Parts: sequence; structure tokens; C-alpha cells
Amino acid sequence: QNLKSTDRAVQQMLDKAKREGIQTVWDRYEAMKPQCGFGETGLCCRHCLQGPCRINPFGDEPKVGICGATAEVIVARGLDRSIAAGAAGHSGHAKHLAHTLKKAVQGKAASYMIKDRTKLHSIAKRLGIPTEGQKDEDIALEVAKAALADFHEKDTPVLWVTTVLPPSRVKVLSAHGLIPAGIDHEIAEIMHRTSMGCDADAQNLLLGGLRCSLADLAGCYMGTDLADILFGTPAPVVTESNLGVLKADAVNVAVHGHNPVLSDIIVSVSKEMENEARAAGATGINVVGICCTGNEVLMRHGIPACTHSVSQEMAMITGALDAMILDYQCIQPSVATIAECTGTTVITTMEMSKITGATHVNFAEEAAVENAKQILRLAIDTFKRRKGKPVEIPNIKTKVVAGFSTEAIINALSKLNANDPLKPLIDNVVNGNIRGVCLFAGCNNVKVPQDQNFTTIARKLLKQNVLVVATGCGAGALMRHGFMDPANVDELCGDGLKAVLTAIGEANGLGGPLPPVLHMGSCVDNSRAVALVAALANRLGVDLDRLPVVASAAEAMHEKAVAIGTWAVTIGLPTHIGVLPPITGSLPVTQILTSSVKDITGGYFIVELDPETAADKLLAAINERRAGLGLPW
Amino acid sequence: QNLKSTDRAVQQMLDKAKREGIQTVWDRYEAMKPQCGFGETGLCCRHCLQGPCRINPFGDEPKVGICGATAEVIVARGLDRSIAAGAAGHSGHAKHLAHTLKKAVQGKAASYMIKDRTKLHSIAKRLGIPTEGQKDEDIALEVAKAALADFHEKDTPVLWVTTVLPPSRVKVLSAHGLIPAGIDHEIAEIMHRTSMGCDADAQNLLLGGLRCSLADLAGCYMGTDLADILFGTPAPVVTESNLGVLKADAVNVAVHGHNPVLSDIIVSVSKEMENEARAAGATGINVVGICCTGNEVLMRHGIPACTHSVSQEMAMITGALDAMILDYQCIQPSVATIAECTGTTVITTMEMSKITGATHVNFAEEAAVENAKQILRLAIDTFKRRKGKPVEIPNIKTKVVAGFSTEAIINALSKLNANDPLKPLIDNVVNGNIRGVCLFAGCNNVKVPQDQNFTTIARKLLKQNVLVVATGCGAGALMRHGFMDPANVDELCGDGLKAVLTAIGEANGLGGPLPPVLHMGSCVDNSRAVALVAALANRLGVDLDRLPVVASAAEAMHEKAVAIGTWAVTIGLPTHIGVLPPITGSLPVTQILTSSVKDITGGYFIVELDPETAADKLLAAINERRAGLGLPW
Ligand code: SF4
Ligand code: SF4
Ligand code: FES
Ligand code: FES
Ligand SMILES: [Fe+3]
Ligand SMILES: [Fe+3]
Ligand SMILES: [Fe+3]
Ligand SMILES: [Fe+3]
Ligand SMILES: [Fe+3]
Ligand SMILES: [Fe+3]
Ligand SMILES: [Fe+3]
Ligand SMILES: [Fe+3]
Ligand SMILES: [Fe+3]
Ligand SMILES: [Fe+3]
Repeated sequence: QNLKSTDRAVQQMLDKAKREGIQTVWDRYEAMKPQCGFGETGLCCRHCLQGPCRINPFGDEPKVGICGATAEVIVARGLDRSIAAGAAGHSGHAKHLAHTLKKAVQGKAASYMIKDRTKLHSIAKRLGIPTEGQKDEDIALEVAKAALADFHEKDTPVLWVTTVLPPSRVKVLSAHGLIPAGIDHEIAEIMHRTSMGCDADAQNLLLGGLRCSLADLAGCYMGTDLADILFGTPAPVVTESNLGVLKADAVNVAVHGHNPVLSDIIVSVSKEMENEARAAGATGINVVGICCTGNEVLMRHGIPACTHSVSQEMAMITGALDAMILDYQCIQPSVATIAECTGTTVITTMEMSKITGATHVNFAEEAAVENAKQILRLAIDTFKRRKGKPVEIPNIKTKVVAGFSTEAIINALSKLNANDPLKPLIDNVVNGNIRGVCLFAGCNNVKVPQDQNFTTIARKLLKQNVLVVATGCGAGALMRHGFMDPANVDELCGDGLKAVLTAIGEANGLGGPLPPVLHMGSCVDNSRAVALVAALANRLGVDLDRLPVVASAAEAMHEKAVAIGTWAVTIGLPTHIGVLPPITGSLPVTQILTSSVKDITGGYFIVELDPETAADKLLAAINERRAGLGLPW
Repeated sequence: QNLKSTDRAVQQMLDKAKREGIQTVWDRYEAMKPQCGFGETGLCCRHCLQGPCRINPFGDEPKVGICGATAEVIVARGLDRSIAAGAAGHSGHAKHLAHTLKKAVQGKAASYMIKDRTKLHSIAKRLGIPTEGQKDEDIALEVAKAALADFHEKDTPVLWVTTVLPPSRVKVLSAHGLIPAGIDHEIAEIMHRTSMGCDADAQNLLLGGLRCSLADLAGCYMGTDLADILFGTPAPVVTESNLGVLKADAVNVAVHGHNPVLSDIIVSVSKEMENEARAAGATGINVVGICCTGNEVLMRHGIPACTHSVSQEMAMITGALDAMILDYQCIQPSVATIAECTGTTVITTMEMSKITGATHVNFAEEAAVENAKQILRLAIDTFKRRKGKPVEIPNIKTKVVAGFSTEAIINALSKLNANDPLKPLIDNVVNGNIRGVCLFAGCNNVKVPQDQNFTTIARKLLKQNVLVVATGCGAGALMRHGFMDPANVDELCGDGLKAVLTAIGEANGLGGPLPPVLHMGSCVDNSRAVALVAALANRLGVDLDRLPVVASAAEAMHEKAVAIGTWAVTIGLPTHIGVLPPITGSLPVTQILTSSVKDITGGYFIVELDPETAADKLLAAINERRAGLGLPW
């Protein structure tokens, strides 16, 4: 089972699933092998009913699609649609939060409110919205209107791009025509240009993809901005992760998906139902996280994270998961059938994401508290039904220090230099105590033993004094393996990094270092890493493609991960991806994405499936940036 | 070659291509066989980097995707993305025309103007825009603003749906949640809901598809509305079709693509360059049409149609095609490589649709006349370079009577009943001289001998007194086979239909009947058929699902054709498709689309690849509607 997952709790549940005959994601993967090589390389097209068209990577015919589409075109069109799909997900999440904010301040949903007034005013100021003499509710209405306006064409470009990157970066992108005109506008233009008989030039297609990836970035940044207004900006928090956070004697409720608009409410209501939970024989309601909705409630409230990504079904295999409350994205639909064998109540809540066989509760912000109580009552009913049933919760968990929003990081550094908080970080980059910054992002993927690339790469970088930040299921992988426990700093960190983590920690009262890796939140909260890197760029007077900052989607899966990787490249970062995207069928497309894009945006993809080699390549990319700044490395 | 195309001119060019060694679409199809059965049935997913996933139609594993996605989910997600892509194309075309109109009336592009003031005011009235006391330019600005506003969420739903269907139909659709909230909003929500780990219920997915198909309808109707304001509403016109419309002694310039914003200008400028063409040794500039941009200029100006769809490369094989001027959609990218062997100058004009190896001219409405002259000068240069080269233009052409906009049809019928123009049509439906109405729409497809299904089905329906209307490449197929020549009415039409076509023709001065089939325009102008059918519905006080009206996408190919077929179903029509969409891998999805959707919208798909059988099925659908109205059949 260590060939399926490096997580010992997951391995234990894989053994239980095997003896109980419950099929898992790894079993379904095995049943899919050998997978189609045309699809894996990108050399398949189904964009019209003359297809499917395939092209042999090598050899004889077919060499070209029926309409004449070349391998270059086919691969670039497929990739562009994946970017658009990812942008559609992140920006659908942001759009939902925009409507939620508008409702809150129009007095239509009093379960929601402006919790972070400081963040509201700073976002308003960034967008050019006047705050002097205005009611907070009016400023917020303007912010939510601006958010909605970035989805369509208007007299300005997408402000959640142009106001969040350095002017010099905006200028470079504008010169190449890459600034998005509107988020849903770009998604639709991708779907148009990639349909049959339209764009058929790889460079032109890929430029469109880069622009659509910035629409994804805008959705991510908008989502983080709106969620912080509504739910609070994260600050350091201490919690736990892995399946041992489930408690046999409690009602275990997982929040799973991406958008916390309902699961933030679940967290609140669950505490006010502690006595109703007790009347049913439980100690309490134990809300736990899965995937990014879990990250959201971890970062804001310290809710423990049960599991992530590819291993999500394992939480149900314990027998102790009374409810799984779903919104959208990255939810394996197998959960609805597994639930019949495990006793879990799987509940969908969003109209555009239902799963056959799950119970649907139509969540409305207007009714959030009532809907939450209905859902938790189902979970309580379920707890009662498992009276007397043995459960097998692996007694395995890690300590997690998290909550490192960009504001939190700036505040932590400000204890070393109150009026120039970024300077202590920069000083330690210059002197080499911090070699550079690496962001780990993205999913797990069944093709890769779970977490093996995140942990292997992170260990090498941390020994070389790289400041490692993480989001999403990359943060999930690292937290489940102890990378967010400060007790592991001596083992994992080089001496320079340890010194910096210790100096900042001790200056923040902790009598101990910051954790080895800083958890910056959910996938949309990759936008927080952008905010940090852009602030560093501003403070140094250079663009992001001169900073010693890299990204790694070390185990990517979702179309959203492709979008994030592409915008990381577009904003100027060397960007590692540790699974193969469907590009190898076209050398010209591969060469653009891994090399000639450098001449457009300064960033580039590093495709490398061997994680030791990827770490070396990421270090070389960091060290090249250091050399370009005239720094030792 | 009659196994490739039923068009004799195409067959002649296929022989020339074969002896010259020029590969065609049919050759590329042959090289693709056998095609992938997983893709053909819909049982392939590439929505995440754990794929590709395939499901065996029958037999053993794989039975489910890696994430747990069932065959039902996989098939419904694929279909929904095709609908979204089609909506993206039709509504990208409409959006372009909206911006063109706005520019025209803001004084930014004086090559464009309000040509149809009556249509402008009627559209304004339909949308609720005041016209009394307003400058036309201000009414138009309001109409273009409204057009742009339908792309995004706002306080009203998409007006180019809710104001163009009967209230009773709007009510049925609203009750099922099917009215789109915004065109690009729906496209993005489809891309989101279909991404990994989101919507996983076939009925829910398909309802989303139906709603997105109405966003496609809105784009089509918007496109026709805006093009009529700018370029004029079609009225009856007489021209010719097929390759014999090329002239060896002239500069032959094909306009090809969909959006006529530039090719309407090409038509104008070409006439003012007749003397510059003569100085170069030509008789003149002979503008000819391909595909739907060709239909647009045929309907408005009588420009002859050279060819359509699958046979587009054959126009180049003649050796006499000096330029091919491209916008977007349905352009085989092979044209750019064929042009090196045929001497044709292939010119792209739109930023989001380039083809490697073609010459790009950046068209701007602000510069339309200048850009057109640059392009035509290239075509003239090309004509000169073929001084002395033999050409082989098949001496094959048909006479085409076209220009039957809905306004034109109403006007024609008004000569039989001035103040109740629809009543003569209804009277003849009731008495059986007109059995019903069939709309032929969509593309040719290399899988089907070109035009064989359109002509086979149309012949059977016309003998059974069906009034046949046609758009797009369905109109192209029928025009190239003589179905738009009134001289063929005696051979093709039943006695009842002949009597009606003759009565209307003779009442319009023609001393002869209307043609056997009425050409209602381009693919967006499927919206004109909706306008006609909705007006009939209004006049009878029933909804469209009670009218004896059917649709047939008899040879479909493009994602746009899937969108049109789906909205034809959604508005209440029995809708034949004569190629297999990728649905047969899921019986539940097939059953929804061909049967249980009847209980939602009253329409349904009829999937039938044998064209004689399809005609019988379409007649049975018409006759069932007649029976439901208590009429003989
Ligand atoms: S778009 Fe071209 S390559 Fe794709 S399926 Fe259609 S014919 Fe084949
Ligand atoms: S979304 Fe599911 S079915 Fe599709 S490729 Fe990914 S794992 Fe396979
Ligand atoms: S041929 Fe396998 S992915 Fe299309
Ligand atoms: S396996 Fe052939 S279309 Fe994917
Ligand atoms: Fe995910
Ligand atoms: Fe993610
Ligand atoms: Fe992910
Ligand atoms: Fe993630
Ligand atoms: Fe994830
Ligand atoms: Fe077409
Ligand atoms: Fe069409
Ligand atoms: Fe078509
Ligand atoms: Fe067509
Ligand atoms: Fe066509």
C-alpha cells in the first residue's frame, strides 16, 4: 500500500477497504491501465462530430486531424480548454462570494456580515472605490459590484489583475495583449477560438491561454479578497491533521469542496448544537476538513483537517464519518456510492453540483442557519444509527501551525522591523539565510504515490534554505507529513532557514520557530502568495521575473491546477509540474511552454516527473534568479 | 467519388486533387479509420490529469472513471461542453456585431451605419427601449448596450431569450430553471460544473445543457438582429451556386467563415475596384461565398455561393481561386497548406483565429475600407500571377432564389391577406396543402456522402407537402442540388405544396412559384425560423410544442450544430440529427434526450442515420402534431 500512498493512515484504510471489498480510486486506476496514449500526449481531438481524431506520436498515419488540424493545434486547443475550465471553477467560486457579500450588506442574509472591515477598506482603496464618508455597507456594495463587473467587458480591463500586479508587470503583459478583458469573456473566447475551424496557430492559441490564465488568477484573488471580508483574514492558528482527528465518540462531520460560504456557517452552528449532539449520545459535533473548504476553515478557525484529494474516500472507510457536506470541485463522485457501504450521509448543497444517490439540501445564504441545522441533524441521526458499530480510526495525526495569510506574514516580520516589514526577509535572501521562495500548490494525483513528490521536493529545498509556502492539497500533503509542526524545524531546515524561522518565531512570542512550511491557505489563496511576491517586487523595484521565487504543482490533477500553473508562468515564475500535462505530443508546443515563453513573460514551465530531479531543477532556477540579482548562491 | 460527395462539381475536383496529389478532407478521414470507439460513443474523459479515462461500452473493466464518474456523467459532461463551445461561437459572433454597431453610431467607424432603421426600432420596442423622440443613434446605442448586457448576470434574464419566445414557453422554461441568466455566465458555469469533482448527476447536467443551449439561441438571435440593422434585412434575391460561379477571367475572391462584418465591406469595395481589377487583366472582381459568411452576402446582396462545408477545399483545387478571406468558424485549417499548391492567397482577419502559414491582415472596423483594399490588392496580385496557367472550373451551377427572412416571408404571405399575413399559411396547414414545416440546419460531415441526407430527406418531405426551410450548410446542400430553383417545383413538390408556392409566387408578381425550399440564411439565422414559428404560435394561441414543425440537422458536424439542435429541442421541436452525437455509450442519457425531455420541454431528439428512415420519423412527428391539433393527416 506504500506504493499507493505515503500516508500511513491512508495505508491503514486501504487495507480495511480491501478486506471489506470497497473499491477505491487506486482500484479504479488499476482497472483503467493501460491508459490511452493519444490522450496522455494530447494527440486526441473530439471538438467536432467528424472525430474522434487522433495523431500517432511517431510513425505513420494518422498524422493530421480530419479538418487539417496539426498536432500543434490539437495540443494547444486542448490545453486552452483546460485553462478555461479551471478559470471557470475559480471564478465561479469568486462570483458566488460576490453575490453573498452583496446579499449580506443589502440585509438579505444576516448569517453573513463584514467581519474584516480593514480588509474591505484596503480592497476598496486598491480598486479606486472611495471610502471617506461612506457607510461600510455601501463600500462593500461597490466592492461586490466591481467584482461582478470584472466578469464581462467594460471600460477597464479586469481590475483583479491590473491592480494586484506591479505596474511593470502589467505593462509587459499589456504589450503582449495578455491582460484579460473580462473573466467569463475570456472563458467564452477560449471555447470559441478552440472550436472547429477557428484558431489554428499554436503561438496564437497559447497567448490566448496565457490571457485566460490571468482571468483564473483574477478569480482566485477575488475569491480570497471576498472570503476574507466575509469570514476574516487568517492569522496564525494551531490545529491537527490526518484521520486521527476523527473521534469515535463524536458526530464527525466533514466539510468538503472549495467554497466556504456554507461550511463557515456549519462551523458556527455546530457549536451551538453541542447539547443537541449530547442528547443523541455524542460528546459534541466534530467538524473536520477535507480538501480546500477544509483548508478555509482550518486557516480561519483551526478546524482540523481529516484528509485531502486522492485519499478522500478513506475518511469514510473508518466507519466514523457521519456526514460529508459537499459544495463543488475535487469531490470524487464515488463518495455517493461508498456511502451506502460505510454509513456516511453524503449531502450536496449547490444547485450546479449534484451527485446521483446523495441527499441534496438546497442551501440559500438567506437560510444558511436553518439549512445548516437540517444538515447537522442528519449527521446526528447518522451518529445514532452507528451506535454499537466498531470503527477503525487510525490513531495517526500531526500538529499543524497554519494561518499564514500575507497580512499575517507581514505582521510576523514586522516584529523584526516595524516600519519596513519586508526588509528582514529581503536581508536574509541577500545574505543567503533564505535562498529563495517556493510555493507548493495543486492536488494529489493517483498516478503518483500520494504525497511523494511534495515531500521529496520539499525536503531538498528546505535543507538548501528555501522558504517554502504551500496551499491547497500541497499544503495538505505537507501538513499530514509534519511539515507544519515547528518541532520538526531542526530535522528539516538548513541552518540559515532555521535561524530565520527562529528569529521570527521568537520575536512573535512563540519561544520557538515558525513551522518549516508556511500554510497560505486554499487553492484560491495561491493569490496570497502572489500578493506577497508582488509586495516583495514593489519593495525591491523589480518585476517578479527577477525574484528568486518558484512554484511547484508537484502532483497536479485538476484543470484548475493547469490554470494556476499557467498564470504562475504568465506572472514571471519558473513553474514546476510533476505530472505530465497533455503536451508531449507536440514538440513546438512543449518548446513554447518550457522555453520560448521566457521571452514573453519571464516565467516558464519545468516538466519533471522525478522529484529529486525536479528539486535540483527548481534550485537551479532559484539560483539563476539570485545570480541575476548579483547575489551569491 | 460519388461515395465522397453527391455534388458533381466536387466529384470533378476530387479527381483533379487525386491526380495532382493534393490531400483532401476525405483522404484525411480515410487515414483516421478505424476511429476510436470510446470517443465515438462518448465514453472518454480527459477532464483531469488522472485520465484519460475510458469506459467499455460493453464487457468488463474499465466500467467507471478513476474519480468514480459513471458513463452517464461522462457522456453528459462531454455533451454539455460541446453545447457551451457552440454557444461561445454564436455569441462571440453576436458580441462582435454589438461592438461594431456601437462603434458605428459613436462615429468611430463610418464604413458601418444603420441600414435597417425599421428593424432597429422594432428590436428596441421588443426589448423595451424607448424610441419616441430619440435619435436613431441613441436607440442603437441602447440596443447595443442591451446586447452586451445579455452576456452577464443582471437584474433581468437574457432578453434575447425571454422577449423572443411566447410567454407560455418562457413560463415552462422558467419553471424548470432553464432561462439563462447571461450568455457568457452560462458558458462558464457549464465549464465549471463539468470539471472534475463537480456535477455528477445526468439529469442535473443535462438541464444545465438545455439552459446553455438557450444562451446559444440568444446569441444566434442577437447576431441576426444586429446584422440586419447594420447590413439590411434580406429580401428575395436571385443568384447562383456551385463551383461554376467562379470565372477564369476574373479575380475570384471567396469570403469564408461566419461573421459578415468584414465581408459585407469586401462586397462593397470590390465593386469600386473593378477598374483597378481591369488594369491587371481581369474582367472584374468576382466575390463568391463559402459557408455562412457566403450565406450572409448571398441573402443580402445576391453574391453567388461557390461551395460549403466539407467541400471547401475544392474551390481552391480549380486553380482559379485568387483569394480566400477568412474570419472564423468551420474553416478547415488545411486551406493554408493547400494554398501553396493551388496559388490561392489565404488571408485571416480576426485576432483570435489565425492559421499558421496564412497571411494575416488585422481588420479593424475603424479601417474597414482600407483593410478591404489591401486584401483585394493581394487577390489582384494573385490573379496576375496565374496569367497563363490553365484552370479547371467545373461548368456546373444551379439557380438559387433566396433571401427569405421572416419579414420577407410575412410580406410575401401578406399579398394573399394584407392584415392577417400568417393566416394564409395556417389555412393551408389546416386544409392539408401544407402538412407541416421542416427546418434543415447544420453542416456537412465527412462521415456522410456530402449532401445525401439533406437531399434524400428533403425529397420525401416535399412530396408529402411539407414546407421546407433551410439555413447554413443545409441551405447550401439544397441550393447546390437545385432545391432553390422554382423551375424544379413541379418535379419535387406535392400537389398541395405546389399550389401554395404557386399562389404566393403569383401574388408576388413572379408568374411562377416560390422555390421548393425557402433559404432563411446563415446558421445564426436559424433564429429567423424561431421568429417565424413563434409568430405562428402567437397567432394560434398555442406553444411551439403543439405546432407541426420539426428540425433536421441531417449531416451535423460542429459544436454549434449540437447547440442548435439542443435549443430546438428546448423550445419544443422534434429535432432530427443524422450523425451520431457521442451519447450512445449511455442509455440513460440517450433516453433523456430522445424521450423523457418531452415531459420537460415538449421537444426531443430523433437520432437516425438512415435518411429514408429519418424522413419517415420526421413525418410521423409532424403528423402526431397535426393529430394533437385535431387536424387530418
Ligand atoms: S476539430 Fe478537426 S481534429 Fe478535431 S475532431 Fe473535428 S475534424 Fe477532428
Ligand atoms: S474527471 Fe474523472 S473520469 Fe475524467 S479524467 Fe479525471 S478521473 Fe478520469
Ligand atoms: S483516442 Fe484515447 S483519448 Fe481520444
Ligand atoms: S480513448 Fe479515444 S477518444 Fe479518448
Ligand atoms: Fe482540487
Ligand atoms: Fe486546487
Ligand atoms: Fe486540486
Ligand atoms: Fe488543490
Ligand atoms: Fe485539492
Ligand atoms: Fe459550420
Ligand atoms: Fe452552422
Ligand atoms: Fe456547420
Ligand atoms: Fe452551418
Ligand atoms: Fe456550415
